[PDB]
Amino acid sequence: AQTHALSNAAVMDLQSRWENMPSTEQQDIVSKLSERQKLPWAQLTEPEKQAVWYISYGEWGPRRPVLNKGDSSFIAKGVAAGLLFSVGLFAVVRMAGGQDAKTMNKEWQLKSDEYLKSKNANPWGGYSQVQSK
Amino acid sequence: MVQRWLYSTNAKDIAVLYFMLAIFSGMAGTAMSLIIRLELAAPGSQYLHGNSQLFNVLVVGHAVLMIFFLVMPALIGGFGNYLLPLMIGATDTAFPRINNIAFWVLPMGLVCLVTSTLVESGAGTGWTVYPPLSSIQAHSGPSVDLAIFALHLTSISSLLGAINFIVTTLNMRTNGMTMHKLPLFVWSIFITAFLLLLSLPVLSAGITMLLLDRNFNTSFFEVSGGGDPILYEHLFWFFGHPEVYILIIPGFGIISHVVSTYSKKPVFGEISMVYAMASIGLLGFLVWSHHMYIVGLDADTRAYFTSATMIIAIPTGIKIFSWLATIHGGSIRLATPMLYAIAFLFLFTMGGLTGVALANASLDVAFHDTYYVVGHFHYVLSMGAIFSLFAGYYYWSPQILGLNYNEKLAQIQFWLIFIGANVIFFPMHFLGINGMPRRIPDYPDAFAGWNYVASIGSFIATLSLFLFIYILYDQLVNGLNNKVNNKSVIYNKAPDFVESNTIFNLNTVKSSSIEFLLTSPPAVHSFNTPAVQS
Amino acid sequence: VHFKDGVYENIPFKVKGRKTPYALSHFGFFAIGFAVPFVACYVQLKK
Amino acid sequence: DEETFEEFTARYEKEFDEAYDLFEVQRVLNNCFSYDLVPAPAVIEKALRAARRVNDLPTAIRVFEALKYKVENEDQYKAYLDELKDVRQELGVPLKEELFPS
Amino acid sequence: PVVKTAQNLAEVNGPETLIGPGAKEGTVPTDLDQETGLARLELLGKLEGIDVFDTKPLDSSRKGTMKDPIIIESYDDYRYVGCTGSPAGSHTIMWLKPTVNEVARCWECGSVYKLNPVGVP
Amino acid sequence: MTHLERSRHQQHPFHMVMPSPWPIVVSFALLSLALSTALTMHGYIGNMNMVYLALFVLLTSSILWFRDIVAEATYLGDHTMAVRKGINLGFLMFVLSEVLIFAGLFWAYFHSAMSPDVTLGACWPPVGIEAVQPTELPLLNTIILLSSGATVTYSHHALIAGNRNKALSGLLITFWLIVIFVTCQYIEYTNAAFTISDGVYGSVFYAGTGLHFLHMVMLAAMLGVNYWRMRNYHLTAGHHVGYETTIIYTHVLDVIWLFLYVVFYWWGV
Amino acid sequence: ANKVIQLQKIFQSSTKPLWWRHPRSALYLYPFYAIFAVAVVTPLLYIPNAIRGIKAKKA
Amino acid sequence: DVPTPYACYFQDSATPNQEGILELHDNIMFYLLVILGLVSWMLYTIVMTYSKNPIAYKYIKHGQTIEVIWTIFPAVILLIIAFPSFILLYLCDEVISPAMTIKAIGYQWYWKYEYSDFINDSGETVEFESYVIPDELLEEGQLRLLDTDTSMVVPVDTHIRFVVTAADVIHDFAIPSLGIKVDATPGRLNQVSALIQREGVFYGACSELCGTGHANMPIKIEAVSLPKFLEWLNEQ
Amino acid sequence: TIAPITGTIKRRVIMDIVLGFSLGGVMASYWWWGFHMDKINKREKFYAELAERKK
Ligand code: HEA
Ligand code: HEA
Ligand SMILES: CCCCCCCCCCCCCCCC(=O)OC[C@H](COP(=O)(O)OCCN)OC(=O)CCCCCCCCCCCCCCC
Ligand code: CUA
Ligand SMILES: [Cu+2]
Ligand SMILES: [Mg+2]
Ligand SMILES: [Zn+2]
Repeated sequence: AQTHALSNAAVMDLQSRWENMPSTEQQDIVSKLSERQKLPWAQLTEPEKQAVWYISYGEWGPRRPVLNKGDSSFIAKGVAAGLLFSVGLFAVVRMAGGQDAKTMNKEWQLKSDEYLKSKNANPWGGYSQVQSK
Repeated sequence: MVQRWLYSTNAKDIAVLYFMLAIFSGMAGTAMSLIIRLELAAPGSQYLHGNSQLFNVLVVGHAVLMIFFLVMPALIGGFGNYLLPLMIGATDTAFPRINNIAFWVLPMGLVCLVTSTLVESGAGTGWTVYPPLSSIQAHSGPSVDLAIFALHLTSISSLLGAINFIVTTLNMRTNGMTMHKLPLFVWSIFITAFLLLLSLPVLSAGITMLLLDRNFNTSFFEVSGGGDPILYEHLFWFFGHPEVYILIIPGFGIISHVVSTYSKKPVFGEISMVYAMASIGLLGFLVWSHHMYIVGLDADTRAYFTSATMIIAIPTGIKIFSWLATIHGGSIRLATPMLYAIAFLFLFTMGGLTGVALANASLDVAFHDTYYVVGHFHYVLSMGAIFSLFAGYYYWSPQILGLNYNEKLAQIQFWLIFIGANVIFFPMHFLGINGMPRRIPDYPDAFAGWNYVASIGSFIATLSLFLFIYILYDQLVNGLNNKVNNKSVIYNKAPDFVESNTIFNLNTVKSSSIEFLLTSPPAVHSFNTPAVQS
Repeated sequence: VHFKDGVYENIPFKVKGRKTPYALSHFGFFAIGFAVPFVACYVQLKK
Repeated sequence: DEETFEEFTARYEKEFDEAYDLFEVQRVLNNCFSYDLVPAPAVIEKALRAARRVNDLPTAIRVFEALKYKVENEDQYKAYLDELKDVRQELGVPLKEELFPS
Repeated sequence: PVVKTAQNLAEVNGPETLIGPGAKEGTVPTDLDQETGLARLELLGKLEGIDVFDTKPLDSSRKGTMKDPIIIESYDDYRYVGCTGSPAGSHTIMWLKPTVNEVARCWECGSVYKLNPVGVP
Repeated sequence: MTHLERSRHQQHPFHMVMPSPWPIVVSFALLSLALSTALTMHGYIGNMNMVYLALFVLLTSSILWFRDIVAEATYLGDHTMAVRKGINLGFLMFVLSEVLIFAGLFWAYFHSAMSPDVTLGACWPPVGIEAVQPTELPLLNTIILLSSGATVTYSHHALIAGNRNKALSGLLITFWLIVIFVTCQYIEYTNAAFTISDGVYGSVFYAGTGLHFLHMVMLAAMLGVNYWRMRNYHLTAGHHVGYETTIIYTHVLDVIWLFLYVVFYWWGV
Repeated sequence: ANKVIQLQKIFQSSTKPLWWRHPRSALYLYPFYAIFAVAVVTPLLYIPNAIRGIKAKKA
Repeated sequence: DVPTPYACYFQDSATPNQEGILELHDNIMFYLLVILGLVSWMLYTIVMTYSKNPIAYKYIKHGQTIEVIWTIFPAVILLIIAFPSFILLYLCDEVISPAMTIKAIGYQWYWKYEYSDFINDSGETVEFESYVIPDELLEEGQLRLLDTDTSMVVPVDTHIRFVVTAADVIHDFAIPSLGIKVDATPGRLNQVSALIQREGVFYGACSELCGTGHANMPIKIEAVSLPKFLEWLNEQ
Repeated sequence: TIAPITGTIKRRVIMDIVLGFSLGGVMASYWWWGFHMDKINKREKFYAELAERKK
């Protein structure tokens, strides 16, 4: 089966180099670990247990999540930059476009409020249309 | 490549061609929507120097484009002809030359539609092509003629697609697929093909009647001659509400097929789901009088039709609650198709509640042709078409094309179109609830604030579309690098909780249909051996 | 008739094999789609 | 059709004795935990015995990890843990809580 | 000289022997005479009882363990096979792709399918 | 059979049709027809020549399409049992679509005429209707359509019986008989009693009868090509599909003409 | 005539496209394609005169 | 009466029709907000719980009792919202013994009203059109696209039956303040009763497509008291 | 020894449904008893003052 132990240069701290290792060393280390597996499990060293757990149920390869550890920041900054860029582009085509109506004024709105006040329209709700500056 | 594509017969190439025409015409439809919101942004005709005829032309152009040339040839056309042969394990669809003529008669509809806009005057009538507005007196010039021919060519294409689909799924089920064991999207395409077959003849009849009145001096709807436009209103909405339920049915199918595989549990009661689809399909017919409660229908007629169009909210509610059961008790791997299905669920629920508030004939007297009907239908139609379309694209695109979209770009595309769609079609509920009429290029000088924030929301959604077509280029030229490096999501269904990694590596794809087991981009005529099922 | 399937031959345009860069065509297609209504409004305001 | 807890226990006892390769152990473990109940101490003891007879440690740690994520209260989790004490000390399966110090 | 006309089932060697003779000049063409190609082959199989294009569903009587794999006949190197469980209706329908070189496993009912090929290229 | 031979065939009954140009050619013909008639009916095309050219090229392209599917049916021979059932079901759904077109016209006429402005005096309404004596010109037409259906199923039972000299003569009888019916409808429309602007009743009557005329010339083309395929021995005793779609089309057009006849000349008067 | 058997042997003893095979069809096919080219190239030429407003003369 | 900017409701009611449909609409919106809060809470807690539930419960698919609950709860809530909708719809439809009508015909991009019961010179009824004010003919105080040259005058508190008909093209006589929106086809007329309850100016527009002259088509209804109404009718 | 822990998704689903109904009731009661009641009170106050000016 196997010798007395497995070296901590290969079996300890697998969790930052397993995805970088070549496939030959991957198959070799998992083969030596499965050869260790046949012993009663009170005799395996703790880096071997940590390594075989990182092989089976680790967050590498298939079990990688959808947003790898920094992507909520990227999507928030992207959505914020996109919304501010959309508001900026709409303001640019607002300034470079057609001229506005001659009745979104201040005094015209005030005198239309005077006309609606004299005609007493919208008694309990809001009749005031200033809504512009 | 003319032999592969122009003379084409196989289902996959025709479906890809359907999808490309769908993206092209949907781009044109959203540009028409952009100019609609641009002239609508400020009170007064700012951009279009007057010329309200151009505003009505762009309303009917946007309407006809994004119903008949984006959502129909997308959902029925592309995803239909790609998955309905494949999810049943058929080799290719039966009647394949009919399917090829269906697709290739669509862009002739597109050419005569853009010629209807380009030609002398312009069809200024709206997608409801109501006479006497579409008579020769209120509309000279062949523009209404060419747009009506576009509607006829799209009717021919959707009818041929529906009859091809119903025979292909009624005869070429593979070696175990009894009708109780059909996939859910297949049942949706079957139901909408049945509805298209039982609806589109009446549309072709009514539009031919309008053409006979318009060019051949007949009297069907013109009053000088005894006719009435109430007959066109009856025929066009007897088409039209089955048309929009036809737009919404494969959306339900694609959303169910996303949810039941990203929540890792089967759909709650597939028999109840397909009976709900059959019920909403058959009840889309008998509520066709809800579009003209204003017109002068009697007391018993309106009180029957409001009860029917409010009892149609029972099967849709069965579908929504079954979907919520399907997401409950799963493992919601929040990728982009699941995000699109979640926001489809919420937004379609909000739009359906707006519709059921609209449905009452005692309440339709203050909402018809306001912007409240615009809120309900742009919500339900835009969400349950565009969100379902994006869910289907991000759900099947590595399978049907064999490349990989960037993931973070897909999620920001979803968030941009969600916040844009919400902020554009929530104010139209208020603008309709305080009486802003439909189809106005210039408006009362009080509505400027909401009709300004709506034009902000249109710019947000168009930015989401430009991000989407950047994602398309990135998927098409970096799909292999996205497969290799950690950008995309390679394995769609995650490993389950006690499942190892080597076991998952030997059993990578756990689907409930065939096509996810098919190879990246699949072999040209697969199923050399017929695919057997227990 | 047998069609040579691969990873890029399921779409009717040559993506990698080309003599020009591809993004010009890939955005010119969507830009023609996006610019058809602008040409329509330009013609209608010309008339 | 419906089933009570005892017939469930008998079914997964027979299934956990009949699993042979590593794939069948993890398959019957997944179908043993995907229910509206956490399996019995007898089924978890048979799960550990079938994990030892298959010569694979980490599934016999994911058993306890899935038991923790399946139980509803950590008091009940310790009630399972102190009741499965002899089989865990016998096979020598380190718990995931005491494997990674953080 | 001329290739034959395949009077029976075990005689046809190629598509060229699916021709048949013709009706004389009077009575109508009988189906055995004028039908050609795959229709003629299907007609021969309809005559002698050999149902061509087997629509027989997947045998789901037993489980199909690893030591006794369910062997399925294919004419290509892969065959998409949908399983439901130990009865015909146990679990939700799940598709497996057994190939030539490896078996396919269920993950639900534990079935192991092995593709034996017909092949002979 | 042996496995080596069994691998050398299509392995599944459905038709794997070769690529063909008639989709895009029929589509461009349809585009040219719609664009040309929309230009011509608004005074942009003076001499009506392009509409006739596009109509002819669409007819020739559909004829070439039907020659290709007939050659694939009886010469290449990939028409199995399953494809026979499929093309039968497809034609049945197409006939349902055309029946629905005529039912849409019927419901239009019903909502026009069963609910007009009420009279309040004498009932049995019609005041304003098409002219007198619309009868006996359909009392020859209905009885020749009944005779058409009778001799069509007569020749069909002759064809399954195998006696060719009966079935060809019955086919020639029904072909010449319904084209005599088509010419009789044409001369009835030329020797008419009113025109299309005489109310909604006369307008929908002329529209329905023109669509029925077009479906009858399509039935005449189907009977002509079934006769040309019987004369050159394409039809068999058991594998006939063109005769089955032709007999079901003839019976459906028979019942639609009976419906139009009774509701326009007996009950709706 | 009864040319079904001979036509089956011809239609399966060919390499040409399916609509080209039996030897009467070339005289069918060439004055179809030329007429189709005319009927699809001419109405596209009548669109700029339509959008220019130039109607049909002498009517 | 006049649409408020940044509005979030209906306008101020002036008739039993508008307050009836307002009370009906809020009775509808109560149960619809119940359902929307239900679906939003269910969706939010479902994603925020089961996005991190790694053991997928894939053995739950029958649920017959929850299926009949989903069948029977929309039916009873639809009967609940169908009862007062039917009551108010059969309430507001009958023209319950009026005393005055006025024809409001709609010609192509301008309204024309005929007072159907009052004379002008000698056996001749009174009629006038209501053209929209062109924007170069405005004045500081008057509004764009809702003011007309001839403001239609209606007497307060008598059941008035508006009969509308089109002339050339389908229009829509639409005042949301008086709660009426009634289409006009050139074939047949359409009548609807109302009763204004306060003196006020209520605006409207043709709420149907009308060609290019569709926005600029206002309906200016001024409900004035009956001495002032008779004074305006004599001076008209 | 240990009670068989059965039916956690049943209790969780029924409490989630009753919490959804309680939240919908809170939101809709807020909507009704704020908005509809203030609008009705304002309208009846204005009609009461118009009737008092008429009397
Ligand atoms: C599915 C159809 C659809 C969709 C999505 C939309 C979406 C939009 N529509 Fe509209 N619209 C109609 C169909 C549609 N519309 C119809 C039928 C009418 C009736 C005409 C009438 O009432 O007379 C109408 C009317 C209508 C009005 C009512 C005004 C009036 O009374 O005239 C307005 C105003 O805002 C408008 C503009 C917009 C805008 C700014 C959007 C924005 O949402 C646009 C932004 C959308 C996107 C960014 C979607 C993403 C784009 C894609 C191309 C998807 C790609 C998908 C794949 C590749 C799979 N259209
Ligand atoms: C996308 C297609 C689509 C769908 C699915 C719907 C769905 C519904 N629609 Fe709509 N509608 C349109 C497209 C659609 N509609 C279009 C295009 C127009 C305008 C036509 C034009 O002018 O161009 C229109 C306009 C329209 C009218 C005509 C008004 C008018 O034009 O003036 C009516 C009236 O009945 C209506 C109501 C409804 C109702 C009650 C539903 C129901 O089916 C919705 C049911 C869903 C829910 C109710 C929410 C989900 C259910 C639950 C969460 C269960 C709990 C809820 C309850 C118990 C109520 N909508
Ligand atoms: C003139 C003689 C006859 C033609 C012979 C061709 C001449 C040979 C040399 C040129 C070869 C042409 C190809 C390369 C050059 C070229 O870019 O071409 C232009 C091609 C010609 O396409 P096509 O003609 O194949 O017809 C095809 C008819 N549509 O338009 C294009 O697609 C432009 C490219 C658009 C890119 C869109 C990207 C979005 C795709 C989304 C896919 C979604 C996945 C599916 C999901 C369901
Ligand atoms: Cu009059 Cu719109
Ligand atoms: Cu509808
Ligand atoms: Mg309307
Ligand atoms: Zn299985």
